[PDB]
Amino acid sequence: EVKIVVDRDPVKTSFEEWARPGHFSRTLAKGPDTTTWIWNLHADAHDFDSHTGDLEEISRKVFSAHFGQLSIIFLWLSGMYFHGARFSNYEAWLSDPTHIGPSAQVVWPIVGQEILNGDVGGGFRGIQITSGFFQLWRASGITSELQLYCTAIGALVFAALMLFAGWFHYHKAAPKLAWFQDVESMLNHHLAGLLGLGSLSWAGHQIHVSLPINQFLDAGVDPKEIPLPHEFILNRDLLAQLYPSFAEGATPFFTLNWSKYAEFLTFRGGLDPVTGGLWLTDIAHHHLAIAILFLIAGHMYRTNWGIGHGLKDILEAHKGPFTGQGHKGLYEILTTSWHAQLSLNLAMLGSTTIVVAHHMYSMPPYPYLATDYGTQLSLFTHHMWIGGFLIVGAAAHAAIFMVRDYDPTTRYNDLLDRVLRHRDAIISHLNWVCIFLGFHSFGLYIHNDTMSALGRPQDMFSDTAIQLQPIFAQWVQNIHATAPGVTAPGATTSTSLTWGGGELVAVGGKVALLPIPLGTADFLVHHIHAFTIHVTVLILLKGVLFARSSRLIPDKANLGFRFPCDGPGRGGTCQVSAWDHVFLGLFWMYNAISVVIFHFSWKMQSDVWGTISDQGVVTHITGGNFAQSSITINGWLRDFLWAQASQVIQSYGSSLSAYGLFFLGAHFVWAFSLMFLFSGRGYWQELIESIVWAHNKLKVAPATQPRALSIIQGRAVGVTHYLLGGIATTWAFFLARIIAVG
Amino acid sequence: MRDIKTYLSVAPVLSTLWFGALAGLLIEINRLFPDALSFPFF
Amino acid sequence: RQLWFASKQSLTYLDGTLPGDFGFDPLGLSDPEGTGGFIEPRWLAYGEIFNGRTAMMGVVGMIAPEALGKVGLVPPETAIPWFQAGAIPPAGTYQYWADPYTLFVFEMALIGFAEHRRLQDWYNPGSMGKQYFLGLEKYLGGSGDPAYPGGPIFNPLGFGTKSEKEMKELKLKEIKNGRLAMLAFLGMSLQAIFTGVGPFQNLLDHLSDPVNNNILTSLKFH
Amino acid sequence: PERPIWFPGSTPPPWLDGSLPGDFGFDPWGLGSDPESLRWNVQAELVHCRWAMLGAAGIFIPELLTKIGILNTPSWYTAGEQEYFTDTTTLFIVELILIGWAEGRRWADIIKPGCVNTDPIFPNNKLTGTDVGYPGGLWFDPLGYGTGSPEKLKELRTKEIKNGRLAMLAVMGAWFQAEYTGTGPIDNLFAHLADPGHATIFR
Ligand code: CLA
Ligand SMILES: CC(/C=C/C=C(C)/C=C/[C@@]12O[C@]1(C)C[C@@H](O)CC2(C)C)=C\C=C\C=C(C)\C=C\C=C(C)\C=C\[C@@]12O[C@]1(C)C[C@@H](O)CC2(C)C
Ligand SMILES: CC1=C[C@H](O)CC(C)(C)[C@H]1/C=C/C(C)=C/C=C/C(C)=C/C=C/C=C(C)/C=C/C=C(C)/C=C/C1=C(C)C[C@H](O)CC1(C)C
Ligand SMILES: CC1=C(C/C=C(\C)CCC[C@H](C)CCC[C@H](C)CCCC(C)C)C(=O)c2ccccc2C1=O
Ligand code: SF4
Repeated sequence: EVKIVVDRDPVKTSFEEWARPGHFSRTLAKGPDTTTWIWNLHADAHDFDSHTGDLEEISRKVFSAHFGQLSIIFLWLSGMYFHGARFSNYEAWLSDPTHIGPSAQVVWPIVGQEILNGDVGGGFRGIQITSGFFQLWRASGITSELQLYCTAIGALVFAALMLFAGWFHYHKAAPKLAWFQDVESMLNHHLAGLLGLGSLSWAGHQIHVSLPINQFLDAGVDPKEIPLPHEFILNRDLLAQLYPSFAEGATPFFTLNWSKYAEFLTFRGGLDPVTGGLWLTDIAHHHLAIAILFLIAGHMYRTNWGIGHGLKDILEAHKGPFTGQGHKGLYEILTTSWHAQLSLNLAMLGSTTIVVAHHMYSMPPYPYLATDYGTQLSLFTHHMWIGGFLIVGAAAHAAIFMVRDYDPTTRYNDLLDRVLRHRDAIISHLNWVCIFLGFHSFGLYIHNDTMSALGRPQDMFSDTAIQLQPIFAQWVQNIHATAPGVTAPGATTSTSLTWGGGELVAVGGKVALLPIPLGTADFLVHHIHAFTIHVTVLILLKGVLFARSSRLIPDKANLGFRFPCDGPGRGGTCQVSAWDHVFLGLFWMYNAISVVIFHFSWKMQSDVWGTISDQGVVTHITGGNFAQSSITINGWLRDFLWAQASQVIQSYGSSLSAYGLFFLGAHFVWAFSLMFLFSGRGYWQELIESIVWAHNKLKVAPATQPRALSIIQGRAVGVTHYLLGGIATTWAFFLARIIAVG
Repeated sequence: MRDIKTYLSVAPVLSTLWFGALAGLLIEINRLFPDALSFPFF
Repeated sequence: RQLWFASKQSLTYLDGTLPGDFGFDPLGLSDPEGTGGFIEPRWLAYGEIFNGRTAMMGVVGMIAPEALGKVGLVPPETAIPWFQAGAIPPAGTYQYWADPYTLFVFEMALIGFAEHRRLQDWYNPGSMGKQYFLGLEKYLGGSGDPAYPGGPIFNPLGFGTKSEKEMKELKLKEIKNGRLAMLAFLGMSLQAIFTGVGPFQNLLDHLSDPVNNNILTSLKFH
Repeated sequence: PERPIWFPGSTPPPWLDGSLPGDFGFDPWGLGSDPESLRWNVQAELVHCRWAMLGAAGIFIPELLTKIGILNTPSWYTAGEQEYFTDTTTLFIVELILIGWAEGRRWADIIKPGCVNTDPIFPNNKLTGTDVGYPGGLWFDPLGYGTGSPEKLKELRTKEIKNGRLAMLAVMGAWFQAEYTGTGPIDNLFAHLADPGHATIFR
């Protein structure tokens, strides 16, 4: 059945191994042969799979390790709440959120660096933040420095709880294997307990605290006089003075007269004109609706009583003619291998983060988030990068599974077999498309640029010339605009304001949203994204399929997951290891994402954001030039890189100086990485030797013999810096630009 | 007790302790003799 | 051996030798296959009897002071429903010889001596009658059963004088009473949230008017 | 072995065996797990036992006697700020030298027992103590009182540590009380005597 059998004191808490570096691995433990040793110490620190050969210990280590990862997050949260309480103009920000920048960092004045303390207003100074906590603390009705302090302590305590918990469950009472593999109950609790009861509890706090309090601040009152949140929960008559449905108590909920709670549980849609965010009634309803759906879904898989499904039997009924044995056997290979689960989870959590970034800019959920141009740009950019990386990780661990855990004599699967057998078709067809999109997406930009350069602006691809109208997006925009009429009679308005119809929402002389048009200039760039996404898929997919064998090397599996090459024979076999396919994917992931966050930044400044006249005419930040200048490659140079880098470049001598330095500093690191990617090891090894000789002359030759980095480390350092230089350069480019213009 | 001291003697832990002390010292001197473009004693 | 809502798992280990047994256990807890901490069938039994005993004096104090305020010679000042005695300030309080939070720490220290020593005898039988404790060591060794230490300080006259059946009969009475009190205290609470007029009053509300039946009403007030 | 333990019924650590005066088997973190650190730490606890004993005498006795009207001593808390016959700095400097002399020689005895006990000037002034940390001699035992049988010194030394531990808590008592209460230690005693159940940390 399903029970809790654990062990007692597997590994004794002691400090011995803390003074025996490289104890975990048998190879590393003998000592530092050369400096190659101190690099292999960290490269194999967390690879629990290579230390031991059984699933039980690997499990207990990953289970306890997560507790550490969970603990750090709490400590990270604790600082953010603490800092917002002791070093912020939050309470001032609650008075005029429209035109006082959120600041929650203050620097010590040592070497003149107090120039960084910007005049964010509100009688305060400091680094203007952009993570947008302030809109999060207002949407939860905090309205006090004291309440930000107590949660900071509460957040800190849990960190000690988690960190303690990690210790307890690896040294004192560690679970057994049978505990881990019972994945029906695993899903059963997470769906009902974590996901389900998480929302319902939160839908609680919104009903009794965030809603009635924020309804005071939105109504307009000084924060200091809002009765404390435990007054409503005690004095039930106060909730009556706003929400008369709270007189009858919770009995309508029990008599199915649910249309009595219509005051604070609605289906409005749209955005709030006062605060530019969603209607907290909808949000209040939303988590409640989600709560029920998850909770019921929790009760599906059989755990201990008669009722419930069997995850094994579900996978063993779907087998088709084209597919053969179908999903039989996938239960094992998804249960006796952590690298399978980590690869599968990474892709979904990777994808979801992206969808988060597409929704949070079009349905602004927190109050006074819409007119916070510094926040919108950062939050959209941040989760794109997070979403991009995690997807690449799903390729690496899927590739690792093919090399280490896959075995067609015991863990045999049929679908994963058929997929292997026709892999030549899969890559070649994906190869042709990546070429097709390559010619018809970039080429149109090149042809546009050539014709424009020759004085033929009537042969370019644009709205004023040969036209390419996205109709399919223009059609679906139409449908969502008229959905409130027929196909969703409950809704008062559309689910957003970017649908091809409606009206803008103005908050304090700053546009929240308005219908986003889709002309030709948008059609091209959407087919750029379809191109770089496909190419990135090609590299990672090729790595996963060919991680065990190919027509070049027939025994690549025997060489492991990350090996440099197989020598210069057969024409040259540099970079055939699956690790080097993900190594290549990173650049395209860095390429796909970068154009997306360029596309978002220009489209919103040119077509959406911007001030609004008192009369009613709207003037966007860049004057609406995206629809004409974004179709020529030179256009992306003049009017985006050259014209929107002005603020970062001349940011010297004012609080935005720290961005001016990072802008340069990130170039230096980017250009630095090239030394590792372009060159090779055998040159650096020899130059090291001559340097080593001079130290022999003066007797200062070390005993950990100097060595050059290993082949796959020269690449690993090469890509890491390149990514760090590329991402940070955009970081300093964006924040300094948007903070100055809005 | 011996094992704790040995661990505290491994290279990375000394580095942060050593450099941290060095950072504190330089910051203090710049707090007391700031701008310091020349050495005007002799 | 009367069984209530038994289960195949339950009757593999609930042998009935433990007093208060009725073979009711559908959540895998007392299962002896899985024993880390706090899932030992002894410890759970140890926590079962203690919680009951705390309930057996917790319940009576949860209805004594107001009901004794119904006729008794208690001056009405210290005759109050239990939740307004001072435990829950938002329900009310009363000014005792102290001011609160000094009563707490005093209480937590006095409890600390009895509690921790009460814990050690579970870890190390007979230990608490070895180190000097101002005399009294002759008793604090216990009889070897942590839940039933015995001794002239704990079992002064001595019942269960000599009869295991009686003791088994007695301990059966001790748990079923314990279960009765735990549920009862859970009654005095959930009544308070909904009724909000005090425990013993809420029995009169159903006495003078059985048609009250606050279930159907479900009005909430402090 | 069967000596009283801080936590009765617990198993004391092996390196604590009751030999040393004041060994109630208390070392949860094992700071004295290895013999050498124990040896040094024994000294550390010993001297800390003597300083606070004077400090407890230094704080409580004058504040007591000034609370009643017999004298004029101010608060120990602001005792440093007061201006005496010269600047504080030089007196501290003078304190640096002279203490460094004893804290120098004491240091030599610690690292090398028995090599410091003879007077550098008048060599017939040799000190009599044999145990590290117990100098003996006519300066520090004007009548002996340390040269006795065991089970008496062990009693006496335990009467020296057990008081010292009582001091170190008390002076840190006078420390934190002066910070979050506004008055001297004796007031914190009396205001706790008028309403013991009300006037505490919880104001
Ligand atoms: C600016 C630099 C650059 C360019 C142009 C390319 C171009 C290409 N790379 Mg690539 N790559 C680069 C940098 C670049 N890479 C870097 C730095 C890396 C390291 C990370 C990689 C890593 C990499 C990998 C790993 C892969 C590619 C792939 C591809 C090809 C897919 C795109 C395609 O088919 O479009 C078609 C070609 C173009 C759009 C180029 C412009 C052509 C224009 C439209 C017209 C050209 C003139 C015309 C022919 C007239 C001829 C004139 C006559 C006189 C001759 C393409 C050839 C993928 C591939 O080949 O598989 C599909 C692939 O798997 N590259
Ligand atoms: C409390 C203290 C040290 C306490 C140490 C503790 C608890 C450690 C406990 C543990 O390690 C063990 C035991 C075992 C581990 O396994 C467990 C833990 C728990 C980790 C030192 C105080 C030590 C206190 C001292 C030394 C006090 C000295 C007083 C002095 C010097 C005099 C000061 C004055 O001169 C001024 C300043 C001003 C004048 O006006 C007034 C006077 C008073 C005259
Ligand atoms: C068995 C099983 C098995 C399966 O498998 C599953 C399931 C079924 C789930 C399970 C079940 C379980 C259960 C039911 C349990 C319960 C318990 C309880 C209730 C306890 C209480 C318990 C309770 C208790 C102790 C209580 C106590 C109390 C007290 C002291 C009181 C006190 C007081 C008073 C007087 C007055 C003042 O002024 C206040 C106060 C202070 C407040
Ligand atoms: C530059 C370069 C090197 C040389 C880089 C080396 C040898 C490592 C860089 C030196 C590091 C920083 C060691 C210095 C840190 C030591 C621990 C000493 C610390 C002392 C400091 C506190 C001063 C390679 O080894 C290499 C290998 C493969 C492909 C490309 C390259 C490559 O491009
Ligand atoms: S160049 Fe390097 S990677 Fe390529 S074959 Fe030679 S050794 Fe291998």
